[PDB]
Amino acid sequence: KEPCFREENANFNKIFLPTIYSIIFLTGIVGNGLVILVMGYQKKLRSMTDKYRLHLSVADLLFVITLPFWAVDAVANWYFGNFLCKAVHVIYTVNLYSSVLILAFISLDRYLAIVHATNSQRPRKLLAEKVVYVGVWIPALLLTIPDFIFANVSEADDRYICDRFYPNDLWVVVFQFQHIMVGLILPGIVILSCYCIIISKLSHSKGHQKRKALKTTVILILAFFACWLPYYIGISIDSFILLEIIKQGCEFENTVHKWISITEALAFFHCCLNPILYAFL
Amino acid sequence: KEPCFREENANFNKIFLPTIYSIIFLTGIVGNGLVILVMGYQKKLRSMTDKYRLHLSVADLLFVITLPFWAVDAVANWYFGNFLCKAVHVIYTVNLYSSVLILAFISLDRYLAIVHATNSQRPRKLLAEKVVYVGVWIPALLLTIPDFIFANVSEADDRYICDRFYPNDLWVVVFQFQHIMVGLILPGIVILSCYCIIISKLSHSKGHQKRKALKTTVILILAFFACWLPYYIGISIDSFILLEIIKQGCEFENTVHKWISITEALAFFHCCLNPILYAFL
Amino acid sequence: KEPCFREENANFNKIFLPTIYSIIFLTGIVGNGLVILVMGYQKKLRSMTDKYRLHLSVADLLFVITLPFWAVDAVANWY
Amino acid sequence: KPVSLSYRCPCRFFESHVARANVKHLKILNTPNCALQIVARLKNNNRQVCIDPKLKWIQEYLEKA
Amino acid sequence: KPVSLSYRCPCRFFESHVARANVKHLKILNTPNCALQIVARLKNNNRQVCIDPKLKWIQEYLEKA
Repeated sequence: KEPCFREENANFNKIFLPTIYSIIFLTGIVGNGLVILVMGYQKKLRSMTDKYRLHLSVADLLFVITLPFWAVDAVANWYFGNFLCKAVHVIYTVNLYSSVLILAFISLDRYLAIVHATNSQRPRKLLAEKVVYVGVWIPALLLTIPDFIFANVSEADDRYICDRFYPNDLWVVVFQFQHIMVGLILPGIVILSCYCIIISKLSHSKGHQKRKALKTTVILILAFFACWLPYYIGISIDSFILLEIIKQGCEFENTVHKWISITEALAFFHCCLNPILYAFL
Repeated sequence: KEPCFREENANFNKIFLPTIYSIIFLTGIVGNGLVILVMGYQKKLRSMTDKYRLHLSVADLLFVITLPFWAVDAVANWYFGNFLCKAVHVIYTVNLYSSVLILAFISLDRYLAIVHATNSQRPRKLLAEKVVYVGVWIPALLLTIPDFIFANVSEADDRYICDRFYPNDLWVVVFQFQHIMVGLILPGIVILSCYCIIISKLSHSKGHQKRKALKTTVILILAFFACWLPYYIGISIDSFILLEIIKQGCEFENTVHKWISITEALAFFHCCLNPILYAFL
Repeated sequence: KEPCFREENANFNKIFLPTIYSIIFLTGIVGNGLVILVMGYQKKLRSMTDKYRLHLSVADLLFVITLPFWAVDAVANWY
Repeated sequence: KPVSLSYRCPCRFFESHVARANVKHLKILNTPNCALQIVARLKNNNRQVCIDPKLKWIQEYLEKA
Repeated sequence: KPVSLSYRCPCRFFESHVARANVKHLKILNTPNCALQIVARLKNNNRQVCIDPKLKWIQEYLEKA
């Protein structure tokens, strides 16, 4: 049982990660600044969907502010102390949960608009103004209490790596399963169920033009989940590598680690496609 | 600063050692049995020297009784426990010191016989009757008290070896230097002093026929010291390997250990050359 | 034209050399001391050969009194 | 970061069945932000295997110093 | 037998100068009825060098368990 021997000097990751990080950072700051300037300050929003997209762009701006810290931690190692490490980690976590909670809220708003198109207009206004904050931002912040506590910087062999440190592997397994569940399963089930209800209730219409606005929402949700799917598959396979199931692979475990790093670099392209869907229609 | 490079080998040593032990044990027990039966039981001694040679043959028989235990230690693993290990060690140490004290007493007796040939006959008989025991057995038994204490059986890799075990290396260095001192330097200096005085006083005589007693004596002493010289040289080289003087040699230290074992096996030919000289003249 | 390939070894040599030096030094010291004490100090020479052998033993004693320096040079560092 | 990948220690397969006679060189790995990793090279197979920190043989070997 | 052919220590290079930053995974050899031979590999020179069993850094690394 060779334990890990986790030293493989993966040089292509250290040159590929900051390029993707800088590209996503530049397009994120440009697009999210444009969206917040147009639809948040000049009050150019028309429909009820654009308020949730404004919240998504706010969380997108928050994540792409701290993306160059991740680029610096990718090619160099961390020099900014523990407070910046805690802030970057907590900002990444609230953005990651908040984006999928926004998308679940847009899917529920589309379910309320398509099915109950006669008597559901004042619940939609309440859902867009008041209860939305305790819907997305309050459960995203309460899911970052272990992110507030256990994120620190170690005393390394002059790298000083910034990462969340757990007392034992049981906490790592539990929080990886919780992250997989809250990030993929329940919002995915809610979105799939309400969209199945939308599709089942749309066949009774005589080819109406009310589904023209439905295309942008399903394109955004499908692109988000297609961006986040291989990272979730890789971390589920790594979590099953933990608790002694596929234990016979060690170089396989290192390949899973490289796959997680590459797919997590590619999973930040969900920041790209929120203002691109406003660049097109 | 490399600690040891522990390496065993001893493929030729583990079979060459008990062969030499077997021939030396066989001819030693045969010769010492004949010497004890002829000159010790029948009281057939004519000259004065033969009583010291009787004491040397008694110590020789004591050592060659326990020599097959060393043969079993060489080819096989030690199975005799700790009491037999202690007995073998005390017999070996008392024989090794006792024989060189016999040779010192023989040189002193020859110095008394050659130089003071007129007035020294009563101190010769007293020296060889009563003072011989307190000269060659009492000081020999006080030099094996640490051999009584520190000899036991430890636990190697299922080996059950028999050796002297010390709390630290300073005790090993001190006892090796003490063994070198008592075994070589002072009795060799005494033997050289009496032989130089004998040779200087022999020139005044007109080529007297007393050299027949001297011839076997100097042959026995020179053969004993020629057998024990390379072992003492190897022990001195190992003792200077300790206390970090020639500390660059690690494989050289292994070669020193191999040569120490080889000329420790070859130094046991001092046993059989006492009755071999009785077989010749 | 490789320059030296200077490689040390001398594992057996560094212990075999002081051994042979020690036996030769000891028997040379003993023999030359007895020869000088018998034929040089007491003048117990008979033939004319022994004076030349006395000179040879004097040079021999001169060499073997410095032989242990060669032994120490062979085993360890020069001091 | 809900996932964690950079600090991942070699604390894998902490076996509790290790022979003290077969344990040849218990190499205590010195790493920070990690547990007492003690990888011991076996004698029968000559392969490194993890040992738990609560093992009686490892505790006796540590207390022998 | 005041020679001690077998049962030899690696109890030699008791160097006080030990660098805890350059120290790699230390190997505590399992030698019964001897001193605790802690042969600690050095990451700076990639060579195994002995460490004495009285260093403060080695004591802290052993006690960090």
